[PDB]
Amino acid sequence: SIVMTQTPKFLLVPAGDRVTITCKASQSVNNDVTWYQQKPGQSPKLLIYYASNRYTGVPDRFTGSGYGTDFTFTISTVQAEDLAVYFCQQDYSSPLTFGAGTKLELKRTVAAPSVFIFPPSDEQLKSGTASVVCLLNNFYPREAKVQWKVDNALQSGNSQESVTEQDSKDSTYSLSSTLTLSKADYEKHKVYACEVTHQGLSSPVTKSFNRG
Amino acid sequence: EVQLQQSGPELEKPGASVKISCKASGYSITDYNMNWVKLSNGKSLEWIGNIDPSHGGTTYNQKFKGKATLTVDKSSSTAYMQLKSLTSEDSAVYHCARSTLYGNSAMDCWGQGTSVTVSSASTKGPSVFPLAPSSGTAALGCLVKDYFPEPVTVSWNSGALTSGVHTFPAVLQSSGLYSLSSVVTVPSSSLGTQTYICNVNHKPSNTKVDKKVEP
Repeated sequence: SIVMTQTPKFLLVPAGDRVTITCKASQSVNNDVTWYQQKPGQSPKLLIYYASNRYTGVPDRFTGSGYGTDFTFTISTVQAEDLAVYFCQQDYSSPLTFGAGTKLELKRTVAAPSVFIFPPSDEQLKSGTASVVCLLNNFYPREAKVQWKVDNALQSGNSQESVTEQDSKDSTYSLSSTLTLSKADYEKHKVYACEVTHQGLSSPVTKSFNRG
Repeated sequence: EVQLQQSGPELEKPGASVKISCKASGYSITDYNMNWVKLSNGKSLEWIGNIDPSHGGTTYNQKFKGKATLTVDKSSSTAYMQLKSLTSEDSAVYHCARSTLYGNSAMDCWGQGTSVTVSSASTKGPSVFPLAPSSGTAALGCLVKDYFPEPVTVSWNSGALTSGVHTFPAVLQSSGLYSLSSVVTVPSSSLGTQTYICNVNHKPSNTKVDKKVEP
């Protein structure tokens, strides 16, 4: 099949910057190139067709160009809402094939997380397990270190975390970490703490509670 | 007013089959081609094939011949894709999307996607626990624990609350079960005067839970 080679794989720019993405077809595909945008949690949307035509309703900051093998897609001034994977498609001949995508990331100013801790609910405690949740909200950049401590003892192997995609309005991330203990173990300790290290903080922030 | 409405998520055992539907409204399905595409976690989008809904002709990507069968029920304006002989390689999100009948295949309207998980593990519905706000912005949430397969949906206040919501990617526990949290930040002043309820749906287990999150 025809291979579409899309570069770069990732772009990181502040709002207002221009970007150009490239797709190179492995053979001539004339003008049979389409560009789509896929925002987090949404299906792809059509932006450009026949290489250079904007689809109805698409903002004029989006353009495309090319004929033959070398195709580009340009955002003249990137906006926060443009956080998305952009991908090209050829339909010169079957099968339709797609580039591997370019993830457009928004650079914004450093923002320290707001840190919140949640004890297990009494509802969960009835069931025999205890989940403690630490939330790091609306921070930038994405890198962050979360350490769980129970009665000042560092925990390992009993927590999991995940991070949202960048927010489409403020360009921040959030992170949720869950410490999972048996109810019996939870009820043998007092102080539950999550300690957060992040480039927006001058020293680590610890949020804690005393069981009971 | 054009919409493509796909059937819900499905858990299937290896070796089984699944038939995904894609109902067209706001236009006549026979006026446009219908395409199907696959997206596996951490892979590139792949085109499965197309169908002319008016007269039924099909083109398949050779990679999917013997795996996918495309049909249309004109009377109900519904396109179908049957996936046969399922393996873990078929776990993915599948979309239908329309394009012109006689021209280019720029896909201008897409269905919402259908998640298919192929696994021998049994379905399990989640438990939903409050993340209660406590000691001018407050955070609260719901913990959606121990379900299989993905996905779940979470809304707040029946969709009336969207600002400040963060629903996190699920994590897979050693038990083979997923867990996720959904949080929202709100004005502290609202905790005694605004109700906060998370609405959780895990369609594969027919689980629907509304949980009030009390300060």
